[PDB]
Amino acid sequence: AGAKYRGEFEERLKGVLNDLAKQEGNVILFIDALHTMVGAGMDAGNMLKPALARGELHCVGATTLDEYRQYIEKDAALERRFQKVFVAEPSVEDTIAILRGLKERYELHHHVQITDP
Amino acid sequence: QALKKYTIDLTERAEQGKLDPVIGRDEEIRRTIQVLQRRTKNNPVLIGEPGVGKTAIVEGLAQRIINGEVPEGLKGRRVLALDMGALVAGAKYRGEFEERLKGVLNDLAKQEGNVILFIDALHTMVGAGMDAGNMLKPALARGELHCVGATTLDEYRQYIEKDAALERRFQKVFVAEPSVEDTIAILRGLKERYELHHHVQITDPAIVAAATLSHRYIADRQLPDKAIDLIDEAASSIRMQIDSKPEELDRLDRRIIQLKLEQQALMLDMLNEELSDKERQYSELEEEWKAEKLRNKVTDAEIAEVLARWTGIPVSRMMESEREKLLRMEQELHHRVIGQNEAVDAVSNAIRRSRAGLADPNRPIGSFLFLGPTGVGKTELCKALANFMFDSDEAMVRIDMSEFMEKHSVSRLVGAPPGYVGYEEGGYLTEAVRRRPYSVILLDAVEKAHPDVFNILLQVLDDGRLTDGQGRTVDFRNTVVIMTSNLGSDLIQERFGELDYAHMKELVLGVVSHNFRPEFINRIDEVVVFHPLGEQHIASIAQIQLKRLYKRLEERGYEIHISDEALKLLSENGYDPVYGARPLKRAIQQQIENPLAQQILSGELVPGKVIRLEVNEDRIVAVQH
Amino acid sequence: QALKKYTIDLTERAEQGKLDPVIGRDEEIRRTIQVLQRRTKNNPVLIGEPGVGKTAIVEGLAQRIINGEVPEGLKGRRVLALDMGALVAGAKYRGEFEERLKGVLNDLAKQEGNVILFIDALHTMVGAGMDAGNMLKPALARGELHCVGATTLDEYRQYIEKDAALERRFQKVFVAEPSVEDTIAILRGLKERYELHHHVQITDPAIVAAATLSHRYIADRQLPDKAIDLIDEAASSIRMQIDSKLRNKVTDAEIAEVLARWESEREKLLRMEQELHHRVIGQNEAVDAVSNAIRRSRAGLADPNRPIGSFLFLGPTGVGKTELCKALANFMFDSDEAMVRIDMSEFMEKHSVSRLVGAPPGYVGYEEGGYLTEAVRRRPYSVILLDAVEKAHPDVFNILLQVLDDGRLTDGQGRTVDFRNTVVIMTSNLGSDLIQERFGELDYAHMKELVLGVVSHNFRPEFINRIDEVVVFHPLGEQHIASIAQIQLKRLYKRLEERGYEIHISDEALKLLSENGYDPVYGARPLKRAIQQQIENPLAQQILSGELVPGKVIRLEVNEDRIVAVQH
Amino acid sequence: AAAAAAAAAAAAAAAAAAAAAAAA
Ligand SMILES: Nc1ncnc2c1ncn2[C@@H]1O[C@H](COP(=O)(O)OP(=O)(O)OP(O)(O)=S)[C@@H](O)[C@H]1O
Ligand SMILES: Nc1ncnc2c1ncn2[C@@H]1O[C@H](COP(=O)(O)OP(=O)(O)OP(O)(O)=S)[C@@H](O)[C@H]1O
Ligand SMILES: Nc1ncnc2c1ncn2[C@@H]1O[C@H](COP(=O)(O)OP(=O)(O)OP(O)(O)=S)[C@@H](O)[C@H]1O
Repeated sequence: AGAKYRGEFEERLKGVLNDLAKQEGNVILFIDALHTMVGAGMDAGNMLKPALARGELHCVGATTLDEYRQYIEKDAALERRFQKVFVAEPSVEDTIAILRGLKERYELHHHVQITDP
Repeated sequence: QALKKYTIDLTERAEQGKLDPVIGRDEEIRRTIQVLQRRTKNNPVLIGEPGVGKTAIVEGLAQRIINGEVPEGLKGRRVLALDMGALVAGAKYRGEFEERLKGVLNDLAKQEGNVILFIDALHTMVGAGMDAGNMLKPALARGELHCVGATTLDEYRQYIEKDAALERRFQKVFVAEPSVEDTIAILRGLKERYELHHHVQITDPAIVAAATLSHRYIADRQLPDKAIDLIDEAASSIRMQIDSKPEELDRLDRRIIQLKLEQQALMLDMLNEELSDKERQYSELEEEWKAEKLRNKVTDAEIAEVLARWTGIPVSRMMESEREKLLRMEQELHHRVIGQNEAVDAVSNAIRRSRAGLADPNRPIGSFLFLGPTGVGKTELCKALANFMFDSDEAMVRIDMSEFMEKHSVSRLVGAPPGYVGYEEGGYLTEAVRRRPYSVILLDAVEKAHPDVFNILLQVLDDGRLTDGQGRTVDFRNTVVIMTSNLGSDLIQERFGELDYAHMKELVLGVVSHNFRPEFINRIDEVVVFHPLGEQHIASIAQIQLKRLYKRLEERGYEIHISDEALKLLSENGYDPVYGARPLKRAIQQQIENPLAQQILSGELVPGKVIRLEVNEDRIVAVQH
Repeated sequence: QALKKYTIDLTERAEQGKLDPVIGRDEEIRRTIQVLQRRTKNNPVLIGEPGVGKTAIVEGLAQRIINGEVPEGLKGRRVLALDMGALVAGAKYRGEFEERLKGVLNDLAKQEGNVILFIDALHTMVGAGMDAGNMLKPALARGELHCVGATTLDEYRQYIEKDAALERRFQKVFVAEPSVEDTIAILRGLKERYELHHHVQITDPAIVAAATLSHRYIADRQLPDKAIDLIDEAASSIRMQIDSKLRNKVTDAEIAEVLARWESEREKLLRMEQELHHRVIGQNEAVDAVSNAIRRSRAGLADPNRPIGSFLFLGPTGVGKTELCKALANFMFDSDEAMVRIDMSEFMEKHSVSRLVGAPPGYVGYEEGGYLTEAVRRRPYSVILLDAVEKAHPDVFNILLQVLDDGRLTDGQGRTVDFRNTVVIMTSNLGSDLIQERFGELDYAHMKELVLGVVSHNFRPEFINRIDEVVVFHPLGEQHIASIAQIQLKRLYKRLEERGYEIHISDEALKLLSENGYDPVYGARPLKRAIQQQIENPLAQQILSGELVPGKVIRLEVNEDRIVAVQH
Repeated sequence: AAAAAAAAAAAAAAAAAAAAAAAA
């Protein structure tokens, strides 16, 4: 949003990557939609692939198995920095517990009450 | 500002009352409001297959904001239809579009959640020219936007539901195609609006007939748009009839100016009686127009006239010319196919049932299987039907079912599945019927086909619809699916003597049961069974062929009289009960057309005189006197 | 640099020594030196399944360069590696693959041929929309390219052996999957790096246990990839167990835990009689015979070109013959789903054989395939079931002799269908009344010998020569089939307890259920369908009326001739 | 003052292949 030059957004990306190298492993990063970083539009995924294959990246991905299988596993260095860390669907009871975690949130927003049955 | 320039309010025009009445949609407006004040995944988006009133729902939303039937949390709200192209039309420099978008975002934040944003056709603003969608996406992912979308499910799938980063900011507000009674109510309110437009009168049985006819026939567009288009074109028709004169005087006006131009082009006739009779008829109808001093309401018959001149199905009033032409349709099928009573009976009764409205609206009109040996006129009857109904032999879907002898020329008659070589050219059958829903489909010689083409014909003669490879569906239910065959030729030529029609039909029906699929024969409308021709039938056919031979040489500049003995020579030389009426045509071709053209290209025969085709001993001789 | 866009220097980290100390695969490195030291056609390709350490082959070559272990033509080189997955994924329109490609070619022309490139997935180079064969094939023939190819033989001959001009430059180097002991040697070469990383120790018996169990149980990823994965994740689990709130050595117990989650083999083979009586009552001698045959197959004395066991089955059908095959498939290999029920009642012709083995090409059932061999090819560890083998055409027995002799069978499509991992079950009922009417107090062995002589007069002697043992399948009494009906009631109560109903039964009701469809002529499944159709249909009729409540005790009390359900 | 460049827009198509069969 704050960038409009081909070499200012990339300048920001390079500077943040040099700062990630500067922080020396204390930063453990997260970036969802890694396939979107592969196809954002030098695209940013192949720009961070040196930070993959230079021993500096502590980032975490998040996507569907289709994009991980096609846009990541079929690539080589993008394969050998990751695993098939599968997010499971929770149980119904776990879902009810999480609903109990945020029942009061929705109730205090909408000024209503929520029955546990 | 910026909103005063690059947006268009709707609530002002609804406050000015310029927008149309919106009737019904109570559940849809209610769930629109429910999603609209939802905390997370805030922004609704309408999903509606094209026409079902997505824009009408947002117009009715703004009308209820002015009517104050919204809850108290939604009063004072404004709906600003973001004009996609009006942003673009000045952004000649770099990023000025992005400046306009960011400024619109800043002023919408300055309105502080008191303005609902309406973005029609959200799939246009998936990428609206990094460029637009990812710029709104942080303002999406802060809860600080009241965006409202409306797009057809194809585009919401293939442009929006692909991007899983966007589905967590929208909501399938799925509009459905309305029912016919909802369509009745919508048309009553819009009847009030359109009678205020045209200064005409629209009847309520014409409303319910427009709804039922629009649902039954035009299978392409979706409700309630097509009913509105029927009503509106009919209103234009009635106002034009009020304006100049009724259309029968306009028929005669264009006819007499046609014959005026062609009479001036003639400065042999076939012309005098037509022009005199239609000048008389124009004078009589101008007198009747003065005497009634007309149409000034909208009946359902006007709706039928608009629907007929739009699709092509004759739904209109059965005028006297149609009744006369229909009892003459029995008479004229015997004028061109002489003999073979049962076929003319079957097809005549089928088209009479179809014009009387008694046809089952879930099948095609009448689906005939023709039997009988070669050249008792099977294809001649089908050509007679198309040349009655459309007044051309080749105005028909001829499907030569002996080209489909592979399993996989169903690709020809239906279409290519997607991505393959000729995909965007449909089939022959499916395309040529979706162009013209009322036409006669001749599947010529069905028994030569590969037997899993009868699957396609099972679906056709089952329900009159078919799923071509481009995904769509065809409305076959105004077509006549005539097939031909000869699968009992030895048997019919054997036992047409000493057996009545029921036993003949049942026996050859058993033979056909051995040939076809037993699933398929019961699904047929009617299996008519033919018979070889007798010598007087062949004499009649010889007279018809001699009529067209006289017409061929009347073009050239010659006239023929025939003798009376020579027709017996044709009737005996060109005769056997085994190969139909074609040895007659070969015998005519040889025993007349060879010496005649032989002597004309000699220069022996002379124009202007009479070619009296008299007899030799066992030949046919031409003379000139 | 554009080298700082898509290339990876491995001489960089190898000069630093910061890569894998690659041990093994010396001969493949040697043949890479053979191809790279030619004058022309200097682009070797590596062939094997993905995950065989081809990147490690290139890195070990780089380490031999840094160590000076190469001849004097390979020195000063720079190991590079080009992406084949970003030159197309970035390529929007005409000439963005080719633009980057020519930019790479000219910037390597600046490098003056002192550069070795790696490329994986040589099949990807052929099809990308033309693309790169027409632009690298000159450099393939110019010799200025020093590529290192890497793909698999099947994609190689599908895409790349089409164009022989692309084929003539690259030189095939087969890199197979390493053995378990080669995996041991590599991991012993790499146990030091692991133990210097996590500051722990590693049990080498757990290493060889991990290698053996990874070779046996899991075939998703292969050696050496799966061993690295299992060792590193087990070391991570041990590291969390240390840093949770105690051993540094990773044990084989954690290996088996991550194995099954993320040993019951040998004595389960030894206790196979108990295994067959885990679900099947009766047929004790047949159980003993099957278990002895299984153990003799696992004894490892028979022909390594012959299957597990040749069998012919006789007796009254439906009594548990198929049920024996199901439990046999369960406690043999996996479960009740590796089996193919085949009726030999159909096959009585020559086109019967053309159906069951495979059609010749150009004919009706060709890529529809053989009825047997395709199902064998899908499930290579199953149990083959045959039904009414006396109803077969006689030439099918030639195919059966090929099964029991060679353990393999060329189908109609022309390939090898191995049979040394399945069980041939062939069922018949020729000596039915010989066993049924003489079930009383006659032994297993002499009844077997008598019906053996009978079937010897029936079938071919050379056919039953190959059969190891024909079990009798004596008709089970009312107590065994009543117990089977009780087990069906137990699994019925299990499914209704999944629905959630406390259900009891009368013992007279149990006797009437056992006497519904008992028949020595047909099998146990008449009793099954009888009890099923009697109980199930009025049950839900009572349920969806709104009568039954989950938690109510449901005693299956008797009527005068029926069974009524109560709600107490 | 940028001008929107007209593109090249590479496309794609496919093609099936039948197979007859003898019927012995
Ligand atoms: N419930 C309704 N009440 C009144 N008029 C309606 C109703 N539904 C549809 N209409 C009319 O039919 C038109 C079709 O509505 P639209 O939402 O425009 O259809 P559409 O598929 O969205 O076409 P677009 O996408 O707006 S260009 C409306 O503009 C109204 O004129
Ligand atoms: N009743 C009839 N009236 C006029 N022409 C007829 C009649 N019966 C037969 N014909 C002749 O039929 C010839 C061929 O027409 P077709 O309908 O194709 O023949 P058909 O015997 O109906 O069967 P097929 O299968 O088409 S060969 C024409 O050239 C006509 O001369
Ligand atoms: N001899 C060896 N010495 C040390 N590590 C080895 C050896 N052989 C293989 N490896 C390792 O085994 C792993 C295999 O990974 P890859 O090199 O990616 O396999 P590959 O053969 O290149 O196939 P793909 O398609 O790239 S997964 C790597 O971590 C290598 O370091």
